[PDB]
Amino acid sequence: GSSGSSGTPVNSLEKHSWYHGPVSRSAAEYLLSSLINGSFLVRESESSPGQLSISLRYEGRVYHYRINTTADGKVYVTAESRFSTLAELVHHHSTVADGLVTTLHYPAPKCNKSGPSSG
Repeated sequence: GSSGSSGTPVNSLEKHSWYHGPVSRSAAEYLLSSLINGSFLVRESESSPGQLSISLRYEGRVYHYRINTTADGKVYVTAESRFSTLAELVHHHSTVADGLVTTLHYPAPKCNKSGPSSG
């Protein structure tokens, strides 16, 4: 038996299931171990200013995808095409790998769409 979940007053900007705010490189790899061989999460580094990365576990391996940046300010991890924003990067890919190791299907567990209010 294991229970533990209560609402907090503190405000947060981590809605997306895959998005897990700032997470230590290790934290990602480890946490992944607590999931199937088809989970993908998005961690964020502290040192570097706004440094995201998509690390999905597969066949006992963690594929890192350092999101690139264009002159303007777009994100896209591939050499076939480009994307406007991140949401589209993961959304579009979710359907087809288009280069990635696999198709982002399971971003994060206990995925919640409707939650409490906060601002």
